[PDB]
Amino acid sequence: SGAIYVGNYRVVNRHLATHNDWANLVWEDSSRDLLVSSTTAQGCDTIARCDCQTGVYYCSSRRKHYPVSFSKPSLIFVEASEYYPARYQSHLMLAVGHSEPGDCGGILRCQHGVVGIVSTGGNGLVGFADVRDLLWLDEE
Ligand SMILES: Cc1noc(C)c1C[C@@H](C)C(=O)N(C)C
Ligand SMILES: [Zn+2]
Repeated sequence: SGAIYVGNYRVVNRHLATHNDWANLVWEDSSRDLLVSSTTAQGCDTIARCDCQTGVYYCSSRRKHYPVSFSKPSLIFVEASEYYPARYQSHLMLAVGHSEPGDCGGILRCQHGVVGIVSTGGNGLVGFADVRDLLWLDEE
């Protein structure tokens, strides 16, 4: 589990979005595994605006933050997980590391701020849903 809290937005994995998220929906994209809802209180996070390929991510199933190198966001085939069938996921970055289903929502961060959240795992990789192209998160 986990979210990004930027401005008056809450960014979550689409598959973990709550009824309250859907009732306060700003934007959602199944192909990216992302959903954004509106918040009453302002959040503590800053979104990275950059093309970094190194950062640190939180792994809940290890209680640890790991430094990783990761691929630029692309269209990637993802094998079946407990929460999605085998399918293409867009705007996905991969790194070598540990990820189980419950690790979804852990932040990946670089020197510029939050890059994305954990969205995929298995076979020794961790996949992250990018948010650095969602420039509208920084206003309004
Ligand atoms: C799909 C997809 N996933 O992440 C990105 C980025 C895209 C959309 C578009 C920018 C694209 O296809 N590129 C450059 C790979
Ligand atoms: Zn960066």
